[PDB]
Amino acid sequence: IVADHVASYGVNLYQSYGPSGQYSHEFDGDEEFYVDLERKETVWQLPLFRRFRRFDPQFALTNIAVLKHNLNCVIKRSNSTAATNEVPEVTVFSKSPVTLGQPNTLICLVDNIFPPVVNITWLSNGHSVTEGVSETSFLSKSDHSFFKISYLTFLPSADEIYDCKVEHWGLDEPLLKHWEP
Amino acid sequence: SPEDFVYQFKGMCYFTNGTERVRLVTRYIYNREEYARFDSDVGVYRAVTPLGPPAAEYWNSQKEVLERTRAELDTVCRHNYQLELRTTLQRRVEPTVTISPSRNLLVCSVTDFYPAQIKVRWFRNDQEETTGVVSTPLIRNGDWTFQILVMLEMTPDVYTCHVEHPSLQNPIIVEWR
Amino acid sequence: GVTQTPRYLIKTRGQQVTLSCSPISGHRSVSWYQQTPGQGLQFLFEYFSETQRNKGNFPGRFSGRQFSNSRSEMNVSTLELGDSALYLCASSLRRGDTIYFGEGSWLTVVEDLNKVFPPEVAVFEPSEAEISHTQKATLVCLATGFFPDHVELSWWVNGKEVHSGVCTDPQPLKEQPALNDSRYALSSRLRVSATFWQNPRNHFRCQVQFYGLSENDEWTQDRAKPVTQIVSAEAWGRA
Amino acid sequence: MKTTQPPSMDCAEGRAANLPCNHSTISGNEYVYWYRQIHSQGPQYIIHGLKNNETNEMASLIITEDRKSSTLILPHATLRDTAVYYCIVRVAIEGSQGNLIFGKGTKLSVKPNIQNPDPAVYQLRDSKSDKSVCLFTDFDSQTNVSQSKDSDVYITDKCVLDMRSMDFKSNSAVAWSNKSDFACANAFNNSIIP
Amino acid sequence: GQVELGGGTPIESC
Ligand SMILES: *[C@@H]1O[C@H](CO)[C@@H](O)[C@H](O)[C@H]1NC(C)=O
Repeated sequence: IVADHVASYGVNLYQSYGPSGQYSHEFDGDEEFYVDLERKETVWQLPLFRRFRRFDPQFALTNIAVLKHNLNCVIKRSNSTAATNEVPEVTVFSKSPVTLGQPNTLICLVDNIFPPVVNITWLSNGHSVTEGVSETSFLSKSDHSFFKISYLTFLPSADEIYDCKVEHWGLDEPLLKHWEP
Repeated sequence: SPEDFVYQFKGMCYFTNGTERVRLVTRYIYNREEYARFDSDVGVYRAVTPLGPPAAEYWNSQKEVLERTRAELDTVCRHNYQLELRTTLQRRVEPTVTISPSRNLLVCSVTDFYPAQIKVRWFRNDQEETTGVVSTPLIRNGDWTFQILVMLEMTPDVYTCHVEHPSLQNPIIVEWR
Repeated sequence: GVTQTPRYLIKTRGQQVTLSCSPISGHRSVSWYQQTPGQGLQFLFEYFSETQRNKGNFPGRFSGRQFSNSRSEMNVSTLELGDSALYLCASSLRRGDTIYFGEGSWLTVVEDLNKVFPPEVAVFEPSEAEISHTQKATLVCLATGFFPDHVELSWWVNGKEVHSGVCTDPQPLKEQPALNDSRYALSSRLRVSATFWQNPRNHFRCQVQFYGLSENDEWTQDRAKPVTQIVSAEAWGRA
Repeated sequence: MKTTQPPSMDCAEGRAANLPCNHSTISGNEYVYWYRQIHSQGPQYIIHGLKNNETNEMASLIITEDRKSSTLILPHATLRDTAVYYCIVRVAIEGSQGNLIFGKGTKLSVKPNIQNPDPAVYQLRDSKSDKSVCLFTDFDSQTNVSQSKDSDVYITDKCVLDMRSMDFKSNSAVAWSNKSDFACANAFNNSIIP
Repeated sequence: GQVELGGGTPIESC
């Protein structure tokens, strides 16, 4: 398929593990919003979207409930064919050229994720970091796999060591990807 | 590893030349196997794998389900695109261009720009550098900004990095020296 | 079609009421509406996959549930006099498709059970002036002094219910328009040919089905308990 | 609501009823729905559409090119088509996404065609026992039967019965009172032959 | 506030 702009007005995801679900809209590969299925709230990912765009989270909850039904049927129809664990590839880089003292952001891209059950954390000098760690939703791909991006806002210093730990069922061990300056 | 059963429903819209060519494709995916899809160019549900004959034949029989999915070309694809014209298609983030010696290799770090259309050229002394210039594919930061790094093998002269972008009527010209 | 039970209910202030609804076979989305003469037809809540979706602006007293068979059950707690209404249930194949309504459940909240009265039915024979001037004979039925408005009037001629030439008032008339729980009055007309009325073998009976109290209600009054009953008035033809 | 309708609308039997409806604030993701309710029964689904013109076995829907107004066309109006017609826009609004919020609607009165209107007021005697009612019948469908001034006097509204055995239709109203001074001549005295 | 909609999903046979 060829097009100038591709829009995913309905990236509906539901998996038996959890069970967890996800509803989100994407345009040109960027997540417009996701719907927090637990709080029934639409979370737009740009300030311009929050002031001009609106979406009812009840439409998302209804589709996911249909996905829960549809999943139970294709499980029975496919003789309970479980998913295949893929090997995710991890890339770490900065958003802007790092300047000491100027706050930047580290970007941990975890690509080729399937099933959408990944556990991504940051480490500073070997210590787990639980501050400034943001995370995107599972962003769809054309081959029906997913990729997730984790962020880490930091302050550049001389003795800084940052690694992105990624834990997935397709990996034999937790994958540590060090960030080379 | 625990077993997992994944289900995906992708309601995808395709646009070309503004609103002249609009296409709707709703994909139904078990794990990573798309078994049924509805193509607005076709107009009816069709099974992609032998896992969706029961679904495609049944959804095509429900008259209102088929007609509403057909009407989603106007209620979803065409309607939401008008809101994109007010917001997404007007987003213009100017790129930040920085030249810095690598740690000889000069890099031209073009970061935080939108949309994806960009052009970067290296110039050694008003003569364009073809060989020795190594670029990266466009990088999606995930926060509606893109990034690209164009390196140049050099040996010292005023090296110049030119950048073009829709947000810029004037191309950004940065000299290293 | 959508089915709703019960069809008529009489409750007092403070009680609770459960309203059942079986949706159309295959439908999984159910919506509840309340129809009053005052505020019109108002939306309550909608249910799909055993969970509530869109919700109206009603207090927490108005709750509901949805079962696995897509059946729904609406509940109202601490009944007020303003809660008396027709509660309609609608179903759709899925949330977002065309909703199809049932017949509804008529709820009447009364101050006390003593305000429930059965109807008195009267049949008025046609006038000779109408018989001689138009060769037609109009019979008028009169059901008076009943409360609430849970009544079904029907005409029966020679044992069979008739519908040709029958006209019943679409809305009853309050005998005391100032009182809140005023008793009602209802009129109906059956017009037949003058010869059919002049046949002494033709039997004309006006039947009014009244829905009132059940056995779950106590009656401490001296008058007869106004239970669900059929009050009839009959008249024979005459030449 | 987003819809505005004429509160009442009359129509002659056999003619075509064109029920208008305005909805200039409709959006591209919202459908137009039409429902009707006969008496105090359940609302009956008529038709629905988006921008094209729809037609089912019941009626036809005509939506303007700019989608700012519509019309429900009932071609063959029967006396069974006398009902309240609700033009509803199924909105795409937060908190009410996909809800059908009913408005005041349009009261469509299908006036029957009385061929030979010979109006008269008759007095009927009770079949058992001192009781009697007055019957105003066989009047044209363009006449109004007003309520009573005396609260001790009760006057019903117009009622159209259909004698299918002769294809004969006739309007009728009833009046009664306990005050034995109730002459049927001065019963419907608020109804003057125009 | 007016909201945009996504693609509607149908219920399988089961
Ligand atoms: C996420 O962490 C939990 C425990 O903290 C672990 O059981 C699970 O396997 C992790 N997810 C992975 C490895 O994908």
